[PDB]
Amino acid sequence: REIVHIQAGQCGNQIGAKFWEVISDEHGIDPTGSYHGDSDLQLERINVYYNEAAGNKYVPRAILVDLEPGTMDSVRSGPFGQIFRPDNFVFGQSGAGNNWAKGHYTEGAELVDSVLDVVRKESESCDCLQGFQLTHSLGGGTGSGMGTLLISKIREEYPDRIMNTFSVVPSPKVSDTVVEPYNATLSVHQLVENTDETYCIDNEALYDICFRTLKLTTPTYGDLNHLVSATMSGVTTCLRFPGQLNADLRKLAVNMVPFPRLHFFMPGFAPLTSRGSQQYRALTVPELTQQMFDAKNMMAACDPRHGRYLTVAAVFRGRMSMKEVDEQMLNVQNKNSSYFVEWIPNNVKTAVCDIPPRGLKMSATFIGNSTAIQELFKRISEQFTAMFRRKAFLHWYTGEGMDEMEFTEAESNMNDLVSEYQQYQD
Amino acid sequence: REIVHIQAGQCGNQIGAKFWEVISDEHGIDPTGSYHGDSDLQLERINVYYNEAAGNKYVPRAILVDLEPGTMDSVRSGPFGQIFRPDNFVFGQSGAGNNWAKGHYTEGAELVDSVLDVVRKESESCDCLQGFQLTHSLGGGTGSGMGTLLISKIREEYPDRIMNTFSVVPSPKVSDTVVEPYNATLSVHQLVENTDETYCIDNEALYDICFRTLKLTTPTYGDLNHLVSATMSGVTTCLRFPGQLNADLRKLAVNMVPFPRLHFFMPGFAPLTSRGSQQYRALTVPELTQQMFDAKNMMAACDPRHGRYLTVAAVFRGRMSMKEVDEQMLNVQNKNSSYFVEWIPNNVKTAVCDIPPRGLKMSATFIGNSTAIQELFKRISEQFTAMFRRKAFLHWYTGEGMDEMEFTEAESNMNDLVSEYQQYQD
Amino acid sequence: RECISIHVGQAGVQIGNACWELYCLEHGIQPDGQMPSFNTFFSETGAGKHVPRAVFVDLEPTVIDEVRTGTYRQLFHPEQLITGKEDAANNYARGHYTIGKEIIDLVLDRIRKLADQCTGLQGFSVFHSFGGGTGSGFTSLLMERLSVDYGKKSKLEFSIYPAPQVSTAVVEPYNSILTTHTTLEHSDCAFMVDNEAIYDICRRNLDIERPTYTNLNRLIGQIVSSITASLRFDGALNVDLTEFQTNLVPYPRGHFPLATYAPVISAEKAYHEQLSVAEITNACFEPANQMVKCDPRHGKYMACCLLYRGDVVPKDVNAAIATIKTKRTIQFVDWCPTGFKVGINYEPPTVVPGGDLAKVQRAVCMLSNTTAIAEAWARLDHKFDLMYAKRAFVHWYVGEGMEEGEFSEAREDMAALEKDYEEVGVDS
Amino acid sequence: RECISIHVGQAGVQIGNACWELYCLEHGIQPDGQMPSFNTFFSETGAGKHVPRAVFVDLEPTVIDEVRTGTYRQLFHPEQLITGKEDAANNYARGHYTIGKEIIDLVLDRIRKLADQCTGLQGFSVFHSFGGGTGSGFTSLLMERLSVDYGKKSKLEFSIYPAPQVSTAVVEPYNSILTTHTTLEHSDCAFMVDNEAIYDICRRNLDIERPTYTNLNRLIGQIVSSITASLRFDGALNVDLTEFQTNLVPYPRGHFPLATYAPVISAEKAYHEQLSVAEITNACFEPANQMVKCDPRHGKYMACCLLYRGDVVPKDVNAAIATIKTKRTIQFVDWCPTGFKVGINYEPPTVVPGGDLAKVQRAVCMLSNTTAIAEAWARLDHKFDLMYAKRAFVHWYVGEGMEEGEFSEAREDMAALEKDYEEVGVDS
Ligand SMILES: Nc1nc2c(ncn2[C@@H]2O[C@H](COP(=O)(O)OP(=O)(O)OP(=O)(O)O)[C@@H](O)[C@H]2O)c(=O)[nH]1
Ligand SMILES: Nc1nc2c(ncn2[C@@H]2O[C@H](COP(=O)(O)OP(=O)(O)OP(=O)(O)O)[C@@H](O)[C@H]2O)c(=O)[nH]1
Ligand SMILES: Nc1nc2c(ncn2[C@@H]2O[C@H](COP(=O)(O)OP(=O)(O)O)[C@@H](O)[C@H]2O)c(=O)[nH]1
Ligand SMILES: Nc1nc2c(ncn2[C@@H]2O[C@H](COP(=O)(O)OP(=O)(O)O)[C@@H](O)[C@H]2O)c(=O)[nH]1
Ligand SMILES: [Mg+2]
Ligand SMILES: [Mg+2]
Repeated sequence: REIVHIQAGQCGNQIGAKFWEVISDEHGIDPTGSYHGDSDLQLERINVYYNEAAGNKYVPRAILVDLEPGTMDSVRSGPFGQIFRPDNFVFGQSGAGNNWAKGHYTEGAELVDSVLDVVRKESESCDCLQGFQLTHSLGGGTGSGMGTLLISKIREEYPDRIMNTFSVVPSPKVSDTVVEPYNATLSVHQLVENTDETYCIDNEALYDICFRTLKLTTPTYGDLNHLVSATMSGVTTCLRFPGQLNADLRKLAVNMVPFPRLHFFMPGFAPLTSRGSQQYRALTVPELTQQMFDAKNMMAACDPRHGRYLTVAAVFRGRMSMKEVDEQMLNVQNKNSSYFVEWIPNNVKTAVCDIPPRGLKMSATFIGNSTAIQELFKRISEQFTAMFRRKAFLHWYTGEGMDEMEFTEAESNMNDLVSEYQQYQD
Repeated sequence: REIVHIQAGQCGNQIGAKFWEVISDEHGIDPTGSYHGDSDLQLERINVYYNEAAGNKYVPRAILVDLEPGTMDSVRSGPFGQIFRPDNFVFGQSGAGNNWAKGHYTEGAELVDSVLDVVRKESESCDCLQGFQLTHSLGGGTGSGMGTLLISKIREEYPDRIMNTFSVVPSPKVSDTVVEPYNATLSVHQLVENTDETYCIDNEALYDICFRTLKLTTPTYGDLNHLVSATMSGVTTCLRFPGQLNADLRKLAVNMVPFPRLHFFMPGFAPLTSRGSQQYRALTVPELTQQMFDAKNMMAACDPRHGRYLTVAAVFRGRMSMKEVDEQMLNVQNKNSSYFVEWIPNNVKTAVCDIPPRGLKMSATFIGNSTAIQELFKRISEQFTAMFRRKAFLHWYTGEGMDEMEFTEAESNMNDLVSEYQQYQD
Repeated sequence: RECISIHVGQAGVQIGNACWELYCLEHGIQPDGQMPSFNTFFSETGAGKHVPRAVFVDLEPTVIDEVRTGTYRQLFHPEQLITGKEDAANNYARGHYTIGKEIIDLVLDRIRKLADQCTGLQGFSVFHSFGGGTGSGFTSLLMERLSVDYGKKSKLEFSIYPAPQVSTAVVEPYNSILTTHTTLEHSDCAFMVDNEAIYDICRRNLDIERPTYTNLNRLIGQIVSSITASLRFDGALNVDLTEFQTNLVPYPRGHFPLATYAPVISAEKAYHEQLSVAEITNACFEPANQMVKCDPRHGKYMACCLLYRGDVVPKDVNAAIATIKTKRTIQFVDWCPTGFKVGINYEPPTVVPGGDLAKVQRAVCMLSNTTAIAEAWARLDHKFDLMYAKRAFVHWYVGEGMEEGEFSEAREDMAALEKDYEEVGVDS
Repeated sequence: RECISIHVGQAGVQIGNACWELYCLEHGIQPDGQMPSFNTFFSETGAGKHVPRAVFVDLEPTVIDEVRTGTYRQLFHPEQLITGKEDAANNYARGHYTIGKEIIDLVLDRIRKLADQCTGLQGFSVFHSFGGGTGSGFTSLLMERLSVDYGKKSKLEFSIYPAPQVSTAVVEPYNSILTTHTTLEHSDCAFMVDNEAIYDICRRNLDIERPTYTNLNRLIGQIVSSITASLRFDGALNVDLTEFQTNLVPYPRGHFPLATYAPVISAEKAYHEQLSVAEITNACFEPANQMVKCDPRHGKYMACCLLYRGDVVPKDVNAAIATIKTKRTIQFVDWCPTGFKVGINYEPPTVVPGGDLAKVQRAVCMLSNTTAIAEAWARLDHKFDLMYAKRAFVHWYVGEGMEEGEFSEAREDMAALEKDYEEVGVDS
């Protein structure tokens, strides 16, 4: 029944800053820590993410990890940085510098032991864990590097808990680190087989949505990470709150994974349009389904109609009829039958929660597992190869002891995921 | 039913300064000597540590001993130095200089006769003694040197009373006297077989706790000795006050000593965390047990999970359920079964008092007897040997007549305790 | 999270003067150290005075005396101000060996003292010039020791690139060739700028036909602050110095990223013109704002790092990057994908009161490693060769114990370096 | 809890002048003895005047007359001020024997009078110099008697270590060799400092190129006060003088702990710089603050004692110790574990009004016994040897009754002492 969340890397720490904000919004918990809500449900299932400390203080069940105090400090300095206890800030001193080898292989490795100890302390604080969630970037040093290391140890300690992670996937246009594909390649090599599932977030796609449908001209990462948190929070609240359908994360995982190795997801979100049009929108189930199916409302820079859909999850929040939902999902399946895989009859699955997100009447979360995902892997693998041949920045990595044959195997493994998507693309 | 306490050495005198302060806090006794409390219990069992002198004055049943008036004076100068009667200040003139030989063997020996006379006067003032307690440093001249001498004579006079002592054990990093291990070695040689039990306090560990969990950056010895007094006072109050379990010091001693020679203890204490987190803490029995088991909350620089646990005492203060306590202790036994010794079924014993320490809702004192203790002895013995071969400062000691063969036997005896811990480590 | 600045030689110190002045301007630090308010660079006293963690070395009293008599004399700790009595004479042979080697032990002990004051030494950076006696001579001597003691710390060097047309030091080629030999192998990264190129910037973007070094160093200070003050301040993407090294150095040789900075605009030029992030970055890929006289279009890019100040939205940056990747003529080496480091600080760009540059609301610094650098080495190759073939001025080094073979060797090391650039240019 | 200071010779007395001045500064004692407020050193009169329990001996009227005409002439009791008419002439033969032996009985009776004034004599300490006639001659004479009468009391000696380069006394080797012979065997511990080393401290840490003895003795006074005033004052760890002996003397030979003191900082150097306990103790293990010209890195440590003033938290001390034990290059002799005495007084460090040292909030004194001391003896060995081989100046001793065999013997005793250091150096 409970979940532990660990954030890492500057990305992960800033995403989590919005995530937790939202969760407390959902439950009426004040930036200082106490509960000042107003709904029974708000406290009722609070356990999944909060420990109530003496005084009616709620402690977010999460660990903030970094290798630079300053980022942690900036998190702590805002509202909701006060709700986190000092003991959840685990950090070192001297960066990682966006270096996998430092993060995973060497220096960051050193910190992980202290992180894990706190993890253990929290695992004991829970009655019964459902699972763990981690937030991070695929091409980052602590985000992926150190984060991955941690994941391999947590999974080891808890094989029976859900291990998932959401991660920022290097967008085709904006890479920061020259070896960002290298770090990503290494994380695939480690993560894929050490996780139950991973979500693919593309900032470029997010920037398109924010202007494309939301028509906004000023977003920052906090605004885009709001959208990210909308999908993350969407998933777990249902599990928390009363609904109609089947509201268990593990069951979601079961329904979305047809094969042990292909567990990559494309998140999307509805409704998600500018205020101008809000006066011209109608709120129906087909309306949400139109926004959910549309590739432009995906947060991943993929194109599901290019690939084939293996699995689709449609999560609904708010009062909807069962009939309408059933029929519209069927219609989707029918009309987009050319994209769905024939091996899975009725490949579109649903989940329904009766609690709407604060401020909306209804909402829906799109989760997909298509073959289209392989295109991201292909882009990375290719870029990787070029760098691999030149050893760009690999003296930094090999200087910290990372061996090229390990990287070679990592490359293969990327290619293996692509070939397996092809194996089920048919 | 009553206890007499004797403090010696600069350490012992300053620790006692905090100890007695706390005891009077517990009972509402003013720094000047009169009772101004407000609870029935506060006076009810006051007898164990105070004599009520005419005028509703309470005299702490303790003797302050030193060989330098100035330390005694500084004690006397503060609050609660006025509560002690002049007759409890027994001191000479000219130090000891942290020299065992002077303390025990020669000069300090001279003072002991006057100390003992006062001891006798107090033993008569009591109705029925339960025992005696002494506070001192293991590597100090009057602390251990003279103090030990006194102990051997008190034990002689009262075989049937509890003889225990708490002592500062030379920390690996901060020794003051070059021959501090020598003094300690000699005190083992004398103390172990002339005491019922001794507690092992490491200042280094204490300094770690104060910053590690308490997050403090200014402590002094008075702040660390506060923590020491918390454990000392924790033990005797239960004996004093109404509880649920079995509140007798001798019974504690019986339950914690499986073998005539292995009576060394590792004190620990819960709850013991910074104020920040106090808004994020929950107060439950498992919470206290988590803090109690954790080696970092031990006041001894040992590691109980390195050694094996022979005996564990868990003392609780405040209202707790019996069930919860029983279950959590069982759980501890279960989960840490790899550290417990198989010869003792249900090696974790409890004691429960219903009176919380002033200002807290609940608290717990951890007392353990592990094999890990032997590591401290090993460190000392080794250091000793090196010095022994060189006779460092032994001209001071041999100059006062201490013979090297006595020291040789002392070395053996240290090694004997280690071998016996090995004999029961298995 | 701390670092040390090292100022060797006039160039190093006078640039440093501008740098520390700017750091004072960044926080409102008074000349006496009183700051009412960046402890990564500064060490605090109980008076609230902060000491810049830096070492000033000059083997001639004069420049340090200039510091000692200026306003910042109260700021600097007397032990930070280290001076000898005699000079290197433009000559590595004395700077690295005969003279500077005598005082260096003191210097190192002051450094070590500061290293002990550091709690989390991230690293350090050294300011000097490629041609001078202490500027390059002594400098490499220092690296020889610092790379032992601080082997795992950042070793970033900043040096003035010898102007191809004007140089006051006739044996500068010889000095620089010797430094190559010894710095390549010890340092992690060396950055450089060309005062001649800067003059062109001053006259074209600032519209100033009278630049002095005190102007020139303000501009340098801008660039440095972007990577020193603002990288410790808050942003979206807070990039560290170690991260810089980890994102800028691709090979174990050195590498030499060159600076480019846009905006460099006079107050009047700022009027009537609106810069965006993208427009500023467009300027960053123009030869015209290249701080070294070396043609960006000649070579191929290997590395590139863009660091942002003030009003920068990643959204805009992303679009800008897309266009520089695809619109420009920027050729790049195969080895590299375009992973250009983007540092994004919210910390606004700062301007020196009484300076030449206009107040800007956003700013971008660019570091880049281009293959055109081999041409710079080619320049040195021939200049060295000419002198060395005639053996002009050789007695000024030989008399201090230098070997002719050594000089040949150093040239050859440079040739090898050029060859490695050749290698990189070959795409693969 | 009382003690006696003994000042023999100019060096002893002039240092004493600084010492008693400092004790007056410690409590606000007026020149006439009026104190408005440390009775371990002082004896009280019904007027509230306190008399410093000390004896001043000079065989030449002049220095004592200097006392007698200064401000502290009212402080000292006329009987404490003992003077002869003629000097020892730099010569043990007269100082210990021919001349000083005549007055010593008086001197002893004044000492005994004060010993009778003491109620709990803890002990005493003697201030002198290793080279002079009364400074070392008379001094050892005194020890010969004091060790009988006060055999169980502290016998700590403090002496000026003969500078290897400058000495005004041509037969100083001879004097010092004779003292070795007689002091080793009688005294408990002798401490020493080198005025040359001190000059280096004055010029490097105080920035003073004009030290006089009146400066030099202020610095000595600082060190002495740390162990004399502050050890009687309150602290965390109140360490006595007997405790000092019991914690500093490892063998029955003598031993000779050397002084080191950090902070020694000019007012300007104190600005802009924050010392911690740990930083001060770092300075204490630097050769640079070593008060004797003898290299700490040469020998091995046997003993070490650190005494703390003012704002010192044991917590910090512990951390500092950990690093000096493990970080430093301090080699130590097997015999010893690192039980370094930590004295921790709350009593703040004090500064002489009009002095050179900066007001500090905390301070650390270090005593240390290193094997490098044998080199100091080696210096004496050859200096003695040279003179003795030629028999230069020998008639100035022979005419007073000295024996040549005796001189050889004394050298041999020194050689034995060196050999024992050799022994200690051999680890075992
Ligand atoms: N940007 C800039 N360049 C400078 C400055 N001062 C000197 N330079 C350049 O650096 C080189 C001069 O080095 P010098 O001043 O001769 O020597 P040094 O390196 O200080 O050391 P010595 O030769 O021993 O005096 C020339 O190429 C100058 O153009 C300055 O303040 N700013
Ligand atoms: N630190 C310090 N050293 C001093 C002082 N006065 C003298 N000395 C040193 O002590 C030695 C001088 O001893 P003298 O003054 O010649 O003789 P004395 O020991 O007073 O006795 P006589 O030879 O009989 O006059 C030299 O090594 C001086 O450098 C002083 O005030 N302070
Ligand atoms: N959505 C999103 N992406 C971020 C944020 N911060 C950094 N990123 C992305 O993360 C990558 C850089 O890795 P970074 O987080 O700096 O690595 P690390 O900090 O060394 O672990 C780039 O692709 C950025 O676009 C953020 O707050 N939100
Ligand atoms: N916890 C603690 N330890 C102390 C105190 N005072 C001295 N110590 C320790 O005691 C040892 C020194 O012995 P000391 O008490 O001076 O001996 P004595 O005074 O001659 O009997 C060192 O290991 C100190 O850390 C104190 O007030 N509290
Ligand atoms: Mg110059
Ligand atoms: Mg004289």
